[PDB]
Amino acid sequence: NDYCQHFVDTGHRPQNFIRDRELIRLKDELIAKSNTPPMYLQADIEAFDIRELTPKFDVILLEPPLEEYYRETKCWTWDDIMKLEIDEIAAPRSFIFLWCGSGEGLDLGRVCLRKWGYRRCEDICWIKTNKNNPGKTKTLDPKAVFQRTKEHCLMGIKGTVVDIDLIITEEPEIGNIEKPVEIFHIIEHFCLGRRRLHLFGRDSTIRPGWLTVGPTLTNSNYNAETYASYFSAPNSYLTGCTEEIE
Amino acid sequence: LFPPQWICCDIRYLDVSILGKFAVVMADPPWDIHLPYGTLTDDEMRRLNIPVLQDDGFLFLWVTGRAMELGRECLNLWGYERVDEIIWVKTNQLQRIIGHWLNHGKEHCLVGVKGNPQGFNQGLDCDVIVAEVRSTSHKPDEIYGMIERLSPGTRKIELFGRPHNVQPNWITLGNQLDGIHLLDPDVVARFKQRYPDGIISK
Ligand SMILES: [Mg+2]
Repeated sequence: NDYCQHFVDTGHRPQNFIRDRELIRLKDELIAKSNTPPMYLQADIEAFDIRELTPKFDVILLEPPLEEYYRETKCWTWDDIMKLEIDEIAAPRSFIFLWCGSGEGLDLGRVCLRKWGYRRCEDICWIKTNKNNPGKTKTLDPKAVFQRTKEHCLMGIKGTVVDIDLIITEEPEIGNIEKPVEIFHIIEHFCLGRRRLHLFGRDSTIRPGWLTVGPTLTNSNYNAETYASYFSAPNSYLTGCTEEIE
Repeated sequence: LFPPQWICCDIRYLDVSILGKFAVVMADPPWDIHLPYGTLTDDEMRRLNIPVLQDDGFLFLWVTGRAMELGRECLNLWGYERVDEIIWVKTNQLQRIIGHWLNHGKEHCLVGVKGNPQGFNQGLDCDVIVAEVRSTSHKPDEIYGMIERLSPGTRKIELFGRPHNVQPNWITLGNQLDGIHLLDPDVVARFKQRYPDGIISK
C-alpha cells in the first residue's frame, strides 16, 4: 500500500520495495566486437581547448563534478559547465547524456542542452535505495522540500533522429561519486554511432568503445590521428551494433 | 471549512480571485503535448491566474513530454522557483515496474516555492513515490498524504481534478465535476457576489 507513509514510519525509502522471455544479449556481443580500443587523455577541461578533441562525436557523456556530490566529503559550477563549447565537438546528428544531480541542475542542465543545440528527448532517473542504511537520515539542501533520493541524467538530441528510463541501485558510500555503470549499457543499446566521448571520466570509468577525457586520469594514450583511423572508410557510419566490415 | 469542496467550471474563465489564498496548489494540466477535448494551448496555460492563489507556499505541477520544459516556464512565469521534482515509479500489484527512445517507468511532478513558506514540515517524505497504477490518468493518492504531512490542516487547491480527487481540506476545480459544492463561508459569500446567478461565462 502506502510506501510513503512507510518511509515516514521506518526510514525505508519507497524504492526499497520495488521487485526485480526474449534473450537479447547478441546486441551486447555485437557492441563488444564493434568497440574501438579504449582511449583516454588526462586534460584540465577548464584550461583545455575542447576543439583538439576530434573527430566530431556521435555521443557525449558529460559528468562534471558538482559540489552537491561532495555532501559529507575542484568542484564545477553550472556557471563553469555552461561555458563549455560542447557544440564545437558534437556531430550535426549527435546525442548527449548529462548528469545533473537533483537540485538546480535539473533546470540549468536544460539551459545547457539548449545552449549547445540539443532538445531533451529523455529524462533518466538514478533512484538510490537505502536497504543497508534505513537509519541514516538525509541532510537537506536549504531549498529542499523533500528528501532527495535520486539523480537525473538528461538525454539530448541534435539533428534529425529496449530499455527503461530508470536505474535502481543502492546509494553509494559517502564520498563515492561514481555513477552507475548501467548508463553505459543504456547508451550503447541505442546504437547511435561509434564516436563516444566521456568528459570528466576517471581511471575507473575507462571502457572499450569510449574516449575518456578528464583531469584526474593518471595516464594518456589519445592520438587524434590514431583515433580517427578507427572510423575511416569503410567504418564511417557503423551504428556500433552491426558486424565489422571484412 | 474542512470537508471536500468543488466547482465544475472552465478553469480558463473562472475568476479564481474569489477563492482566497492557499498553502498548497496542485495542478495536473491537459497540456497540448497530444488537441483532445479539454486541452489548453500553451498561451492559455501561461495566462492562468495562478499568481493570486498563494502568498507563501508550494505548487505541485505534473509534467510529461515537452511540458517538462513548458511547465518549468509557466512555473517561473507564475512567480515560483522549482525547488524539487517528485517521480512516481509505476508498479503493478506485485511491485514490478510497468518518448520514443526509452520506455517510461515513471511520472514527473515539479515542486515550486513562492515567498518564504513558514511552518512547513520540509523533509518528512522523499522525492520518490512507488505506487500501484489504478485507472489510467489517475494520479496516485499518495501525493495527498505527502502534501498533508508537509502542510497539515491548511487550505489547498487542485486544478483540473476529477470527482475522485475531491479531498478534505481541498477545493477541486475541473469541468467534469458535478456542479458547485462550497462550504467555506468566505468562499460562498464571494462566489455569490461575483456569480449572483451561478453561471460562469467570460
Ligand atoms: Mg547491456
